[PDB]
Amino acid sequence: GGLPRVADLFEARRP
Amino acid sequence: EFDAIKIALASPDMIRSWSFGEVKKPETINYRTFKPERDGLFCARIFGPVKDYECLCGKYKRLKHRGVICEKCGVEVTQTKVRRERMGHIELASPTAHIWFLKSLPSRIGLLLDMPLRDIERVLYFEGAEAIQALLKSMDLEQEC
Amino acid sequence: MVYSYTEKKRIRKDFGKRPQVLDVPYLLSIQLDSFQKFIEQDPEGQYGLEAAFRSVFPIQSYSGNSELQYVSYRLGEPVFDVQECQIRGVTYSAPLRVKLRLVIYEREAPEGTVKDIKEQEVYMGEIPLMTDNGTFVINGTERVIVSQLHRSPGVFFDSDKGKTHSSGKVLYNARIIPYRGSWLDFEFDPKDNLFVRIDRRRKLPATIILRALNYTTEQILDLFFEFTNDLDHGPYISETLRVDPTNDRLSALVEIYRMMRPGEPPTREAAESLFENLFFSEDRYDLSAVGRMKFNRSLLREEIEGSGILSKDDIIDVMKKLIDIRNGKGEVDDIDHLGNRRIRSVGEMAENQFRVGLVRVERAVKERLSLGDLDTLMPQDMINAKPISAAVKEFFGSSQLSQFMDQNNPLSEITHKRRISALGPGGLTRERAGFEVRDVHPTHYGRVCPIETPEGPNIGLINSLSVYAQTNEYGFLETPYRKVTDGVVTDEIHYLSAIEEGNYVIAQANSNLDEEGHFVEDLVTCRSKGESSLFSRDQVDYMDVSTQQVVSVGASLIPFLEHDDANRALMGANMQRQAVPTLRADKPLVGTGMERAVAVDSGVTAVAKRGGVVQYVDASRIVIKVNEDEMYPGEAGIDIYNLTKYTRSNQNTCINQMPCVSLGEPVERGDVLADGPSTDLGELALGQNMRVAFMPWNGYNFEDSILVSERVVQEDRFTTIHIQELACVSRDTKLGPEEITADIPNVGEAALSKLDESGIVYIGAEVTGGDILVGKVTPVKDSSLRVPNGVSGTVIDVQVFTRDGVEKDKRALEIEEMQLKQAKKDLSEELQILEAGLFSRIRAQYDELKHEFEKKLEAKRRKITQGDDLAPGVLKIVKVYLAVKRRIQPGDKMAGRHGNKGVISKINPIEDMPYDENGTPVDIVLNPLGVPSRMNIGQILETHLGMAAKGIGDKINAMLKQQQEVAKLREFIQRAYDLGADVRQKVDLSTFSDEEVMRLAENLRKGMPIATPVFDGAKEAEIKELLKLGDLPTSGQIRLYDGRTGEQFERPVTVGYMYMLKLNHLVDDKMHARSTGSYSLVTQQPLGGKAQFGGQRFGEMEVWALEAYGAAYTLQEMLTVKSDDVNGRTKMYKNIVDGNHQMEPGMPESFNVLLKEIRSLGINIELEDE
Amino acid sequence: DLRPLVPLDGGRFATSDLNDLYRRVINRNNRLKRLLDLAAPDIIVRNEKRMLQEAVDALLDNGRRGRAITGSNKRPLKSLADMIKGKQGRFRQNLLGKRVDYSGRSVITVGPYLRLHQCGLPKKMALELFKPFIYGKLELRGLATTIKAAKKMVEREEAVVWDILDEVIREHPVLLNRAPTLHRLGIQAFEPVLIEGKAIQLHPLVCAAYNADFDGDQMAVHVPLTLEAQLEARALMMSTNNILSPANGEPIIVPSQDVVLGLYYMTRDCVNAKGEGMVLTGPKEAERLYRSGLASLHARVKVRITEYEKDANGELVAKTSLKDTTVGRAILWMIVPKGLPYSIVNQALGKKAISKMLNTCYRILGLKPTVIFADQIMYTGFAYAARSGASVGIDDMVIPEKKHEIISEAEAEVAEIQEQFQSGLVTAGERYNKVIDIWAAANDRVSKAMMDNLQTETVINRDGQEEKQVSFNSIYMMADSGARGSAAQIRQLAGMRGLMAKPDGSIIETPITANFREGLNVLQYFISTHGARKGLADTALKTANSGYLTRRLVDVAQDLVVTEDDCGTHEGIMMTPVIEGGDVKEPLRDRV
Amino acid sequence: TEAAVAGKRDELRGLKENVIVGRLIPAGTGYAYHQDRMRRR
DNA sequence: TCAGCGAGAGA
RNA sequence: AUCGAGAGG
DNA sequence: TCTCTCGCTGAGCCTCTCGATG
Ligand SMILES: Cn1cc([C@@H]2O[C@H](COP(=O)(O)OP(=O)(O)OP(=O)(O)O)[C@@H](O)[C@H]2O)c(N)nc1=O
Ligand SMILES: [Mg+2]
Ligand SMILES: [Zn+2]
Repeated sequence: GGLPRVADLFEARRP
Repeated sequence: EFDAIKIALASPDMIRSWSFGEVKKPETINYRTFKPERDGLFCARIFGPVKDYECLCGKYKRLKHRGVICEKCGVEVTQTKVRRERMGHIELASPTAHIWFLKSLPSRIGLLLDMPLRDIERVLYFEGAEAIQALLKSMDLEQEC
Repeated sequence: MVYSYTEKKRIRKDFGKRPQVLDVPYLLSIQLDSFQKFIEQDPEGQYGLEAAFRSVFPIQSYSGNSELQYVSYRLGEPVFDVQECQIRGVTYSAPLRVKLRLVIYEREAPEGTVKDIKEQEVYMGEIPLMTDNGTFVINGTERVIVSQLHRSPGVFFDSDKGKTHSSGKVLYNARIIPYRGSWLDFEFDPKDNLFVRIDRRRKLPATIILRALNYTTEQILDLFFEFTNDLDHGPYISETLRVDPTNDRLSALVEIYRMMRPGEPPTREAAESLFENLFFSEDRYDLSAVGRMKFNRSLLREEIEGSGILSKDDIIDVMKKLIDIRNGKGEVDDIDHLGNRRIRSVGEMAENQFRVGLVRVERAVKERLSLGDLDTLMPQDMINAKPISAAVKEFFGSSQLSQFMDQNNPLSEITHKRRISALGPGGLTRERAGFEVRDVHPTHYGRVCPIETPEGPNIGLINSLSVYAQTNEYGFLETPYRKVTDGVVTDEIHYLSAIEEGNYVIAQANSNLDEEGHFVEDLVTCRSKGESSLFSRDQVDYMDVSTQQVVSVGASLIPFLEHDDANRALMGANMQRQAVPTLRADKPLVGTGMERAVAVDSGVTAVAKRGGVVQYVDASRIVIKVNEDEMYPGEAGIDIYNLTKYTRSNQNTCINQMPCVSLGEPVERGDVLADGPSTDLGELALGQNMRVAFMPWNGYNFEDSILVSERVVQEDRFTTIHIQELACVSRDTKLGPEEITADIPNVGEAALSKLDESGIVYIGAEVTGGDILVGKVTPVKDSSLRVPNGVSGTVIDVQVFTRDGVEKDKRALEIEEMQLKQAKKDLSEELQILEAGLFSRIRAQYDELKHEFEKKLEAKRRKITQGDDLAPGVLKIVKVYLAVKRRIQPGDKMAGRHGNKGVISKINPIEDMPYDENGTPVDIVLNPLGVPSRMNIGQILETHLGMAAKGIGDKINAMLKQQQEVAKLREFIQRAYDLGADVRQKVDLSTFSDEEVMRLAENLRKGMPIATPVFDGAKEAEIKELLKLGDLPTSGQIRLYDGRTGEQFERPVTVGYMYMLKLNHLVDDKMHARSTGSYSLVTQQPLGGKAQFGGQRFGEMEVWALEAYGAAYTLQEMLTVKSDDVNGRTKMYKNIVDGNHQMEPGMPESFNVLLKEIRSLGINIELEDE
Repeated sequence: DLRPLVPLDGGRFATSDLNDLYRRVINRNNRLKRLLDLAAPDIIVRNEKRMLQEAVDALLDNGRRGRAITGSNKRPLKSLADMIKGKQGRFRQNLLGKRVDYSGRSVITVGPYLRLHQCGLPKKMALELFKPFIYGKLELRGLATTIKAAKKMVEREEAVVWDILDEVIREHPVLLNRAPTLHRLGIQAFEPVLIEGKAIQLHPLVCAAYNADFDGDQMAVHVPLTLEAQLEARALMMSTNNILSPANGEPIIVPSQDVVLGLYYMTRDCVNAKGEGMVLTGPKEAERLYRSGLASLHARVKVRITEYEKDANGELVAKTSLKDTTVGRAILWMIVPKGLPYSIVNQALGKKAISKMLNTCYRILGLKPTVIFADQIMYTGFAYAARSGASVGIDDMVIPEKKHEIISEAEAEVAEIQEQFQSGLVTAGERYNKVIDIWAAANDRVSKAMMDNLQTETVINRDGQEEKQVSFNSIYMMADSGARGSAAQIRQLAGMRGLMAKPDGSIIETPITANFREGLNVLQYFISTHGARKGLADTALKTANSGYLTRRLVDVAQDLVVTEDDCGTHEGIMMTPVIEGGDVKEPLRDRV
Repeated sequence: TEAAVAGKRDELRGLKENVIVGRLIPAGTGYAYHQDRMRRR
């Protein structure tokens, strides 16, 4: 949620 | 006047080619007076005139004799800007390793060799790196590949 | 009413309805008490200096049979007072003198008596002293030491909530924190095994430490077991030491040694030394008295005193408590609870730095005594003062908590001394700090202000003390409450701390009590254990003392603050500390009642010590003749007060005092004799009263802009004075020294005219920017000291310092030793009054008095004539002071008190302003649109009431023009003071003389002051009653007319009075421009300061914007021709001069520097031309 | 010269870290030189060798092996590797950004008389910014014969140099920039007008793109020097060029605040106002009647209006008729460009209506009419906001009469469930939810009553009879027009403050039953500080995350440029509407 | 380190490289300029 | 301090 | 010319 | 193959003021 969510998508973070 | 930038490793001959002065044994600029001491870090002879078109001894001061080194003191007459251009070198007495190629997660000074990082460090720490130097010299790359 | 002489001249009307049971305490206690506990003589060894001396002594040589002992210490008397130190530029301190005794015992017999002993007194450095206002003078500058809030020593039980070990389990842990020593904590792991960390090192298994205390596995099982289960008991211990290496005790000891110090061969004679020098020693470990108390309280122990070291039993109880918490029968404590954080002040910080340097000399003494001497040695020869004095001096002058003092107005000056910081040695860090430490905790109630905090990266880490808060013996903040017994609220006051307060239920201060004291309603709102709810009256135990118990000093000065939003309250409280004092102080028309307390406790005014009558009054001196009841058998009875005149502060503002008493008047003790900056008849006065209207005017107040009338500018309501200091040092340098003569090469005759014969500007000379103040020639070259730029004021002060190795010039006679002449004249004038009084008293013996006075004069002359130690390499210093005036202009920042701020857009002619039906124009027009989005409604209520205070002042004023009789004035003022619903203030004019009534009326003809305390203020109905008494509409809105056309506005507009402030953000200090100038030395790019005449920075984001535009040529200009390219800028300047707008760029120098550095690192890099 | 020694006020010189590490390496290496001749035992020889190693590891990257060397102070020395990396290295501090010439800085103020392409510049700054041009023009006309003479003449300012300054800047643009600089609209170009004083005057319509307000903001100014730079500034960066967003397709210039309120008041309608029932010849008669004093702006009348429309190919064709309207609408019709229908102003004009007008004018007629229309709209709004005398007072905030009922009955219900807790009938974790629901319902009731009373507060006698109409209360009009103030803020001002939250995040059971008109007591005010502090802390610490993400995004895509017209591929993406749950979140029109 | 041990070569094709060296960027009013350069070889 | 992701461990 | 302390948007 | 210690990497932008130590 919020900024961490988009920073996690754009960094290709593994779930 | 150029189109590309090239980067590669340096060699002792290239380093000596870059240089204007020999091994610098003295330690200090010279604290007592403005004139720096010779052969040290700051030096009039190695890196050029401290002041424009004037030699250190002061025997030549003006243009038409430019490009002629003085006889008594051996000082070239040139604009002082050269003092931010020229370099020098220190000739050591014992070989030393480069920390960048050794200190890394993929350590590349021991990547070619099979020795682990800990063992290579222990040999280098002696608890000077002639072992590493000779081991890298003796290795034949083509047969290994 | 009012009873004192000072306050009866202007009585403020109060709307408060709750009686005050407790007074407001002295606001500077926290510093004075702390320093007194440090410098005083303690008969016991409880506190700072004596306790420090009783810890490094006695010291004796190892079997040398020689020892030195401490007996007593004395502080000396300062060579100079505060003012002399400030003028000179030195530290204000007293010398420490200690008498010591040295004994040497008989050889081969330790119990044998000492053959001979020696006694002597020694000097051990200089200790800086606090002033009466709580500051220090270090090098002529006043500084503040800030209090620190830190976690208390003891033992704490923490955990984690889903941080690591994503399996979904909690990892409890415990930690022990001492006062001076190493750390020790116990932690769990996902495998439910016990581990121990020492000094935050690698997690070694727990049971090994038990093996270091000579215990066996059966003994461990007996201790931790009586058997396993799922809830009641866990096998944690057994499963832990079944997976633990090593055994016995020596193996554990050597494992600890290996884990602590890497490498080295583990011996035996030097193996247990580490374990001993660990937590079981005294010289290297101390869990102190507060630490001991908290440790015992955490373990549920019935003892408070104890040892300052740990023991095996304590470690066992810690482990058992942690295991019990793991077993579901424990509890975790809150780390932000104010029962776990304590306060440390300047007195406690000074004793720690006096012990660090005291051990340094202790080691040297032992070595010297080891050599031995046959009574030739003396105590003085074995003592050195360098290290301890160095430590003390470094702390007083270089610590992070020793800060340059904020001196804008008195309120900021008093706010700086009540700050609490969570930073510094042993404290937090801005980056490390998260979100929970920055919050408002429910235990902050009554102890720290939840409103006042900075807005930058320090938010939540800087706090302010509340009005009634106090520290206890151990150092925890506490708050006062009223005892309730049998249902009646009494007058007994008890101070409770955060730990104990949670036990009882406490009623809110806005309750209704009967005449006896009983609660009126059947239910009372109360707090308990961090919650709030309704309870019965029989359950109540305590009650608050006041409705201003929650806020700090700055917040309690905001009227109608309960109608405002907390963000704007924060902004207003922070902005009140930036106001600049004006030419004429002006009291507020609307206030709260805290102004007198702040103005008096600040210490900027002059307060009478004893009563009497005024004998001589003047613009520089006041003389009081003491009443008979306050005399002494052998003293004259004269009090002399000298005032400060036009002195610069830390922020380059003006400090000036003026008297407010007349010849022949009587004064009681504690009365205001003179006002300092921003004070009006003993009340704090920051801004000015302005008549304002709320309406939009042609887009000139579009978004936070302010339109101002030219009448305001003409009357100097916001003009300020600024003082600046400049210096000129003469240094001995090779190849010729500098010149102080008036002669200057290439200098016109007119230039030397302004200066004297010695080249020094006269007193009172008017100068502008770029004008020579001192003639300086460098051997020559022109190095004269001049005004840099912009500043154009008057020379008002010249000072000269010289060394005892050089001669003196003409100005060194007419201005240097003439200052000494003026000081001697002042001293003689001061002494002459008392001398004449004594002579006249004794003329109705004299040789003794004459000799004593001659000795005093000689001592004063000797003190004045003493030289000063200057810096090496210099001989004489010349200091010059300049004063300038500043008037408001478009671009200046102004603010109110509710977070409403703006910038001035336009100065309007007076015929253009809106005016009322009587032709009266307004002063200020503000935008109404800025009111409703923010929720600072309190600025509207202030306006309406501000109108009601003016109308009353009108009716009195008219009665003083059409000269009336005193009874009508008496009746009208009596009706004015009696208006209210049910107020606690009563004023009776029948007990006044006619002259007193006339004076009071004369002080009320510009408006009647009103006081509206926070949470206890005036209601709308009372404001409307006051308005109706003043013959004004009860809506606050009237009809206006446009001054440009004479036409009437369509709707009625709100018009009133409001208090406004001028801040220290002046457009004169911020405007700057450059075309060419100087460049840095390595990277030949322009410099970066206005003081250095620097250029603006064009950063990466601006480059990104230009790239998104596509303007390549503008970017290339920005990177080459206006920057570190050297030939391009020269050619470009010549081309622009010649009229050809064309550039040919080259390569920047920064790229060459980067290439040279890369080559220096041993790497080949090249520009491939081919 | 790249590692120099800087003199000081005293005899001593400041020294660099590099000259210390170099000297240390030199001495440690030269100590082995003499030892070689002496033939020392190998025990001493080996240990010194290692001491050499670390010494070199000092000149190179320091701190990579622990125990970093330090100097006189207690801080590690900076090596050669420290001069190339980090925020203070060469790359991020001297090559991607730098300090420039011909620049300046000052505080900004509003200028309400300017045109959209102009800005106000102080003359003291300008005389110093444009120095070489003045020197050149002074040399051109013979007023000086040397550079020194021209410099002295400029310093001792005369009247002749001010005409020179007037002619130098006649058609020369300048660039203005505000520091945070988030998108490309943070730098723009303007024509300078010389003013008196020290502050910079800025156009009201460019503020929202700059994110600027007049409470202390500052700004920087730069001067182009070449013909190419001047032409790029005029053609690409001029403010009249930027009216549409690059992020979406929405206009970036938009009136707000006083303009919106003035236009909204100007176009409102009343009942039985003065002058009602007249028939007029056109807008000029309406203006004459209003300025005379014979009619009100809010009177309902009949006016004869003519309008132009596109016929078939962009040719304006006229039509004339009678229309029922008001005086103010007919007066405002005189600034609308030819080609737009009359229905676009025959109503109350809010913020969105004004934006729609601007967009329609841009679509139908183009760019040049649009800027003139915008400037005229700003002038009219500022002119007519002042004439109303709009203000705010304490009696504007009206509190509903039934509030004291709604709360009280609520306090009954919460009591009743407490009785249900005396004898076990409901779970102890259930009364929490029921009490919260009761309080939410009560707050909704109070808010609805407040708004219902405030929106129709005016009752009017038409002619011997009563009727209801939209009210003229100041707060209500400020909220309705869209100038300032959301509905929740009016709720807080004159309704109920509502339910707060604990610092952990739980809901405190008892709400604040007071508003900002009838003030709060100590407990409620203390409760309301947690939310304020949490908001301020959240704002203060999450700017760096956004900045870091922006820098990463800029670094990953800095090299993508349009290089061709058609690649020839045939693949692509199928577009479908976004429907989740049952409500279409995104249609199938804007995506394609 | 990787660049030095690999012997890499930089061709100055992006925006940042030309910004660092001080040439016209290959976009906007500079784009045609660069298109001329490749036409000269 | 606090995440994040290798790198080097082993049962 | 770094190091600490504060301030403004 | 699948957990578990062990570590260097990174952390928004632009202005202003003071002192102490080079
Ligand atoms: C503190 N701070 C501030 C800013 C800039 O400051 C602007 C608002 O600052 P402000 O004084 O005008 O207040 P604001 O307009 O928001 O509210 P009010 O006018 O009081 O109603 C904001 O856009 C922001 O870019 C920043 N970039 N970093 C910071 O760390
Ligand atoms: Mg602003
Ligand atoms: Zn020579």
